Amino acid sequence: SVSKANVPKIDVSPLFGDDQAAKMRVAQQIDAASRDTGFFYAVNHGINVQRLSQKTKEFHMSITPEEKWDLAIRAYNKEHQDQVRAGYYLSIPGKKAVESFCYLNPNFTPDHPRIQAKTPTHEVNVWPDETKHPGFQDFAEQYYWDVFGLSSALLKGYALALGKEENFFARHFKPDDTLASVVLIRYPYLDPYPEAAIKTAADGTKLSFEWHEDVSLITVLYQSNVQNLQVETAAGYQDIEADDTGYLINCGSYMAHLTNNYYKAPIHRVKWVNAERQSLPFFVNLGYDSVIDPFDPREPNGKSDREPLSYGDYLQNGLVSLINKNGQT
Ligand SMILES: C=C[C@@H](NC(=O)[C@H](CS)NC(=O)CCC[C@H](N)C(=O)O)C(=O)O
Ligand SMILES: [Fe+2]
Repeated sequence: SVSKANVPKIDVSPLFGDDQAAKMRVAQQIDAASRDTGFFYAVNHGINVQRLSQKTKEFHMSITPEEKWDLAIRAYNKEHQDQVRAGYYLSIPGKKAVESFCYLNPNFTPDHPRIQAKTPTHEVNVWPDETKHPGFQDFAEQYYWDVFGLSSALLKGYALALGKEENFFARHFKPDDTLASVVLIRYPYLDPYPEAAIKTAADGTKLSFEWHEDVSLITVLYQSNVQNLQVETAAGYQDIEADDTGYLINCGSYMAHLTNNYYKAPIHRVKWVNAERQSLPFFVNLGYDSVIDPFDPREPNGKSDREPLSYGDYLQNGLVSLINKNGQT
C-alpha cells in the first residue's frame, strides 16, 4: 500500500565531456528531480559497481572479531581516541545488526597540514593487515578516486542546474582537502533477527535507520538490489526502488542551506529488511574552510537571508547531531 517514489534515471555521461548543450539538458533533469522527490539514479556513470560490491563482500565476510577491535572507532574502543570518523563500526549481536567501515581522503597522511594541526574532522585512515586482506586498501583508495570523479561531474550538473558556471561547487571539491567519506555498510541476514535492532516508525513501518536529512553537499550511493529506502513527500513516505547498476543521488542539508531550500535535503529512512546486503555511500563533503555564499534561484536578485557557513563548521556539527538523533551506527 506504499506508492513508488519518482526517481528518474539520468544518463550523466555528458557531464564528463565538452558538449555544453548536452550538459544543460542533463542539468535540467537534475533540477527537475531535485525540485520533485529529491532523488535520482545516475546511470552511464562509468564505475564498475559489480567489482566494488565483490571486493566489499570479500572484506566484510573475512574480517574477524580481532581485526574489528583493532580497527574500531573510539565509540567502541577507548584506546583509539583519534578515530572519531575513520575505522570499524562494530555490530552488537542481539542488539545492533549493522556494522561498517569508514575511510576518508587517502591524502590525509601523517604529514598533511590539517593532520599536523589536528583540525577536527580530519584523520589518517586505518587499514587491516595487507596479508589478511590482500589488495583491499589499494582497491578502496582507487574507489575513492573513481567516486570522487563521478561526484565532480555530478557537481557540474548541479551547478548548471542552479544557473551557475559549472565549477561553482567543484572548485571547492579538491583531492588535497576534501572531507568526503566512503562508508562500507553491511546489513546482515539474521535468523532470528533481534527485535532490539529494529526500530518502529510512527506509521508502524519497521526500520533499521530513522528519518533524517543527510549531512553532505550531495550523497552518491551504491546499494545492493534489495529495496529499502523511503522518501517523505507531500503524499507521504514512498518507496525508492533499488537499482544496483546506478548510483542513487540526493542533496544533503548543505545544499539546502546554500540554495535557501530551493533544493531541499529530502527526508528519508531505511526500512528493516532481513537480507544480507550492502549500502556503500560516498558523502560529498567540501574542504574544511570552504564557504559558498548562500543564494536563492527563486528570487529575481538571487539574494538569500541565510548566513554563510563554512563546510567544516557544518560537518562537525552535523555528524554529532545525527548520532545524537538516530544513534551511534
Ligand atoms: C546512506 C545510506 C546509509 N546511511 C548512512 O550512511 C547514514 C545516514 S545518511 N549516515 C551516517 O550515519 C553518516 C556516516 C558519516 C561518516 N561516519 C563520516 O564520518 O563521514 C544506510 O544504508 O544506512
Ligand atoms: Fe541518508
